[PDB]
Amino acid sequence: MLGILNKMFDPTKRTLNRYEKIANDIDAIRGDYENLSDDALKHKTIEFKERLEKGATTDDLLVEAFAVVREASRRVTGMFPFKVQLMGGVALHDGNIAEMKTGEGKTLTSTLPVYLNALTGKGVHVVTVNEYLASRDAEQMGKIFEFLGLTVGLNLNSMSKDEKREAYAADITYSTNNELGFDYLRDNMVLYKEQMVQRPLHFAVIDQVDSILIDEARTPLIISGQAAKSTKLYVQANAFVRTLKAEKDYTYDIKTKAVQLTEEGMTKAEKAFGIDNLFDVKHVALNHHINQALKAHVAMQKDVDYVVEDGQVVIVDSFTGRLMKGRRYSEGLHQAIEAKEGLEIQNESMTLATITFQNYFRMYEKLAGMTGTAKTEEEEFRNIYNMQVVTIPTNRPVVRDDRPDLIYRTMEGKFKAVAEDVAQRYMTGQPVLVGTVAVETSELISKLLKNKGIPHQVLNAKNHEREAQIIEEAGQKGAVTIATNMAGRGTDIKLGEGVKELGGLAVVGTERHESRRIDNQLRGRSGRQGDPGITQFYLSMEDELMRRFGAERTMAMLDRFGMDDSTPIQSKMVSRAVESSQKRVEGNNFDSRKQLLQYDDVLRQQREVIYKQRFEVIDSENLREIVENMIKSSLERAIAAYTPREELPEEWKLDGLVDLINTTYLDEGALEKSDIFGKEPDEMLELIMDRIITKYNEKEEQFGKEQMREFEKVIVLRAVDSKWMDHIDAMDQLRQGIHLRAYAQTNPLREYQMEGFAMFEHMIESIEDEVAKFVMKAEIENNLEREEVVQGQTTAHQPQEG
Amino acid sequence: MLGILNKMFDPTKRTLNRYEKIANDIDAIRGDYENLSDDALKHKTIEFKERLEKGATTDDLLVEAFAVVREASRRVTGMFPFKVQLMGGVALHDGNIAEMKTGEGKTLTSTLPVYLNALTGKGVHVVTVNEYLASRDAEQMGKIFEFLGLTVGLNLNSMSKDEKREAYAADITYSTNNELGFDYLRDNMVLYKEQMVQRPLHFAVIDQVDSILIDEARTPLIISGQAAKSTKLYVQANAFVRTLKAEKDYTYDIKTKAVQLTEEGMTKAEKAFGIDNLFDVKHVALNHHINQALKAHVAMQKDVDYVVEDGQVVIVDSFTGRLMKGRRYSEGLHQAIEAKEGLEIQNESMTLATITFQNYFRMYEKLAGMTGTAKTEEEEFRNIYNMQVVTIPTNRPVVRDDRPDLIYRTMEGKFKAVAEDVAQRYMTGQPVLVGTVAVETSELISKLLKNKGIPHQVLNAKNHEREAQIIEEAGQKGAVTIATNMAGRGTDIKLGEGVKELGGLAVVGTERHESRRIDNQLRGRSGRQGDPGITQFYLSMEDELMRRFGAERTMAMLDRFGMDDSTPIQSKMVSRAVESSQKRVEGNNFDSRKQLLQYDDVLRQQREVIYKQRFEVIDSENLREIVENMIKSSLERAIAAYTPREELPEEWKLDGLVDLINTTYLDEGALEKSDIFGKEPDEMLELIMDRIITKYNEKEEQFGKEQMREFEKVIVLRAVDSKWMDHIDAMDQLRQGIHLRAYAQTNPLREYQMEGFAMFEHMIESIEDEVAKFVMKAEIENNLEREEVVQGQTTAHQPQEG
Repeated sequence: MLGILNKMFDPTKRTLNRYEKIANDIDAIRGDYENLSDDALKHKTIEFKERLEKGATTDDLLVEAFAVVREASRRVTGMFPFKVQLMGGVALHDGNIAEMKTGEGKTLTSTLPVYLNALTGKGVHVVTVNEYLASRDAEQMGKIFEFLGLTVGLNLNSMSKDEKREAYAADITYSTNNELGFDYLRDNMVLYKEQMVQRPLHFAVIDQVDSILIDEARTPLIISGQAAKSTKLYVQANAFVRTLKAEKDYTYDIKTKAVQLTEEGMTKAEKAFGIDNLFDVKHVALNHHINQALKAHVAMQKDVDYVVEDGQVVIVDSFTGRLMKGRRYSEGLHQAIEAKEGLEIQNESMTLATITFQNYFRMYEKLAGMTGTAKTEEEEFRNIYNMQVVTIPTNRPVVRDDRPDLIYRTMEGKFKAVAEDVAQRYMTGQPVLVGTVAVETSELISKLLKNKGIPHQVLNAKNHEREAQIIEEAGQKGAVTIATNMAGRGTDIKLGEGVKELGGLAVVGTERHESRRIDNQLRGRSGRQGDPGITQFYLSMEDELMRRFGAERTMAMLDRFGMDDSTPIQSKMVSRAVESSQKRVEGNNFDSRKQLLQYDDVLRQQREVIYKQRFEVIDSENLREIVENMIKSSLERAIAAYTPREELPEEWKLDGLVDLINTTYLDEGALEKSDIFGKEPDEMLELIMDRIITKYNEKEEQFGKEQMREFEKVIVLRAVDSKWMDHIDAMDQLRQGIHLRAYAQTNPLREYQMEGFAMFEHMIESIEDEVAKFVMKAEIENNLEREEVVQGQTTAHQPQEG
Repeated sequence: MLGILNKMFDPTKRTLNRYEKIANDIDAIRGDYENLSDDALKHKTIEFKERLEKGATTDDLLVEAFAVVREASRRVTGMFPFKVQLMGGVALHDGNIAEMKTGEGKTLTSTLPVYLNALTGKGVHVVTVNEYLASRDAEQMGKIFEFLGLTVGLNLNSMSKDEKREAYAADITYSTNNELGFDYLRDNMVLYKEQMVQRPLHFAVIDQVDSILIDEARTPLIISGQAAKSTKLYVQANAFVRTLKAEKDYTYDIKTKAVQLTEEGMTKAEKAFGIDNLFDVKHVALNHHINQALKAHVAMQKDVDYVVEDGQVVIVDSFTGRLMKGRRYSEGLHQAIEAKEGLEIQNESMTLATITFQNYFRMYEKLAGMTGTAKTEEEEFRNIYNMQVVTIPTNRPVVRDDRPDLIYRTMEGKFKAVAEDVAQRYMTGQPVLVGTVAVETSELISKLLKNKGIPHQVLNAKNHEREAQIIEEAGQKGAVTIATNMAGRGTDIKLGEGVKELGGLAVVGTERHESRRIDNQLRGRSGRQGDPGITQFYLSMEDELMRRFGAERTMAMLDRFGMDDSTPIQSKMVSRAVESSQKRVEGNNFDSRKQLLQYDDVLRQQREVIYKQRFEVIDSENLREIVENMIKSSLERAIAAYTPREELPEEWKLDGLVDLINTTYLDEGALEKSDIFGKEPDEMLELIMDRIITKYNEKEEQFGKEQMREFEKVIVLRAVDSKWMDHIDAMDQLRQGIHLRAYAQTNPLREYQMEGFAMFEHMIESIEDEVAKFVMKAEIENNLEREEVVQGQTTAHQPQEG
């Protein structure tokens, strides 16, 4: 765009001057492989690998790497990529959104960077919108990879707990946006390291970037499993404890705990009727379920800590004592009070793990994608994925008829014109693609021409193979196809035999979409490789989008000027209007996702903290450093809670502390006032620990030298997992709670952060506390297997919208 | 923080393990300079410079560079920096916020990175909050720089249109956050290249980063000058034109122009009474002022293009024909209609240039800052300045009494306790710093102890030197200082002779602030270098912050428990509450600034486009490539507007186009229908240009071979500037307009973007159009000097708040 306003195309100009050159270097060395045996070529792949760990960077081999591919494809598929293709390739390697007009060869272009990167067995994921496309792709573009001697694994949800590891092992993997996503999640529920399917996320290449990264990313991904019909044992806990109140179950107010060790009259009473002798196994199920109820009676008082109404037990802040915005007590204490207050114990289906697509594709060390429409939603990327959109030239200059919209006053009147258009287009033998927006509108224009005497076929998503198949012959002489919302993305329409002369593929848009791209993709279904074609979008004045944009004035002045009598009518101050209005829709959808990501952004600061810590455990040589560290961690909090800010120097309730450490870490009569009397908190913490460790040793010596590990791993998993799943649900709960009652000075997103982080902190401290206890007071029996933390059926799904 | 929740300190841990090591390498080579002549040392600075353009990177010389400085300071000031200091230095070089507890030696620490970076004469700005501090600093820490043989220039608004260039020339400059900001702006009003004071912004080092980058950055910086009392000639235009309607002033509807060339009966009529013969000089003032009025009558119709009310002439959209959100017609056409419609021609004081601090400090290739409090507003940085906050250790471990807040029921009751505290603190001879929040509160506690019989002194910002001076002796035995809001930032309080034993500096906070930092800075005024001290914040239940946080419940339960009888009272569920509430305030202020920056972010995409283009002109060898390019640019729009989308192939209103190009680019009878008849838009544009250039040549040949340049530069500046200032005001206007009437589907910030960019586009096209015309139809006379674009007085200022 010549003129002062040209400094905007500058950020991409120097980048296009580059890529165009790089592409010249590849075509410059097209001899080094032109006449060379398959063997040596195939061996070039290794010469490369060898050069890599020998100092060279992936970039250093780009020119050649590509060259070899460009060559290999001519052999495998008879296709020698065009400079543009080579250009798109480089872009993809640089980690950008390569926008190449729908009709070039992205599936091929992708081979270049996916290869140059895959040359280090670190993993390369090529993600597609659906399993079919992803399948087909892998097979066809695979031969190229296999030829250069590279393993290519496919990844579908139908593959086994064994197949998928292999598929992910290959140095080049094919999958869908969901599969890769859900796996990441299932990989963090794993009880045994080897159950993890994925490898560390390296480099991703997204085909149809818009669909996957934007559209399909409006809602989050999540796994969950209903809660057992066990609304039987919760009350039992309440009924049991409702008859224990005494100093036979020691309470606590400095640390607010209803511990249980020297409460033998209780730990024995707990055994009213169950496997009394055994602890470890069904004690983690009871204790963790009983204490939460015990604390519901002795610790949590009624109209002071929480409030009750004809709804659920609402919480109450200390300061302004205001009613919390839909929040519950974690670790499963909330529904323990519901038993206490009798109120209906609301049992639901809690969440297990979750992440936003936005956050997923940000994990891979490097990310990139290809499509023919990105500029539309260009700032979305740069902002959320720090990716730039580089628009790559077209193999051959475009000479297609992008006819201006034709506005109509009568809705059911325009269709008569559209239906007629296809009619004559057809009669001349020229092909036609009538794009619609809704099924109701596509079937209407369907029967609308049935009575017109024209053969046709609608596009249903019965299976993308079925759609794809139709599209194939969508450029032949009798062509008349009805595509709902672009039923075939990947499968490109090849002009029919003779169509070149009759004119081209006449694509006619029924209505107009909300975002320019969805119809820019349609409008682009013609003009492949300089092919001649005609696109025309018909637009009504009753079109739901007109009513959505508030174009009532324009609807008036149009009836005030006897216009509704002259069927067709073109106008700038209406088409340049329907676009500016679309931008507003595109600007809102972006605000949404940006609003969505920010909330998840809180979880993603939490997930990693638990995931790295969970994985670290799942896969570890020695686990004592972990477990111990957590203990000393739970001990500081304990000691510290008994030594507030100079409240009576050596006159703290020391005699009490000893009673806590004894019946929580050591044994009924271990620590003595004397052992603490006089030393500062620093010394104390160290001292109390020295006996915790010297005691911890007896465990490795007594019950097992290495059987200990398997003993630790189970309690740290049945803990970390038990709580986490609970917390993840609490977050995916209060997020919607706050949305309502919220007239606080700050904004809701902030409170989420605020209160959220606090919650996250209570769980961590809880995780530690529980861990520190069992590793000590829990003696091993027979069954020493890491036990799951959720009953049977667990589902994988992504919300439709909301 | 030992425990599972330790993975949060990991991002900074590996970074601190590093810097701590780097510091060891410097102290490792402390011999290479320990016993070495001043000459060789001073020469080391050059050995370095020599190594740089010889391949070495700034980092490569870090260890040594620092070493030399560490050494040089021991010589200059007798101070040999501590490892921590060396550590802070590295941080600052890496482009981070070095948070070093208030009391270390940042002003010294800064020397290290400011030196290592300044070793390439690219410029290094060390910005301070006020001119004094910035002054003092430069002098004292300058000796170190001068010693190593480096020029240090100071920068105050009191320096001349010549002094400041020098000051900026030095390889290490000292200034204030405003000076540097305002200069950048004045540097883009410059008519003659050499009037620019600054050099390309290289590396900045901000002392008191919070103050400058955050606080002082809540409001934007801006320059503006009232409009002439010339509400006399606007109406004259209206009165003049109101008697011309005819085909003697050719109108246009395809391009909507009221051009003037072949309108001799008009260009002569224009000369009713003024320097008739002369054009160029007062014609740019008239024509640009007359046509806007002429177009107000012939082109802009009344109740269709714009609406009129008892207010200003509101605009009206084409589509929904809704009332624009406070917008005006740029280039000065808006108030031309006010003449036409008689409505009061609202004359104000328009803006000239403007930028947000946020956007300023982002320009420097690298940025960094130092302070003793950053973690508080930590995410602010990482988010807006992509800077990390690295908390640097303390030279010596801190052993100071951070006593817990003391809540009081009676407001005027707590002061009696506070006033008494200082009283006994004083009587023992120990020093005391009573920090307040408002002047009214500081003077109260002032007279409150006057009647108590205690000597003291309040802190007024009469001049930071006066404040600083007081602070100096604020650690002596009779010390009793009243600081409003930290009257002395830089000047640190050195413990008095003997105070070490009496205890230390007892800092007592009157009230509590909104953001924890402002009082974390206060609380930090003690404990310098492990010094012993006591800090105590007194807090009332009537404290304006309590009322601001909504702590009424807590106010109740406190009177419902006979507490208001026991004067002092400490509590967690109140102090840990006043903090969480403060975070909410800090989270809002951030949202504000983030909201502010985003709006400016639109301008900063516009400023650079005009600034680079303006500077490019201001400083150029040949200007024909520019001017021509703009012409061909204004020509495409012209030709194009006459050749719409296939509207009658060769049957465009061709005969009309010729009439346009003739009386707008060439001459009354130049272009012919024949010359265009048959060729496509591509050919036409090229053809029409070929005569525009071959004609353009006659200008260089006729009036001047190089006098042309000075002819171009004036019209391109009196254009680009005239419009820009107008546009910048329009933006700084409609921003507030939209804020009200706005129930559109999209959010206001979006509309700003939307409509803004559109406006920006009309100005650019206008800039070009005007330029293209004058370069042709304007003949040179005598005065060929670049003329200013604003009358006299122009002010520099930053809004208090809003």
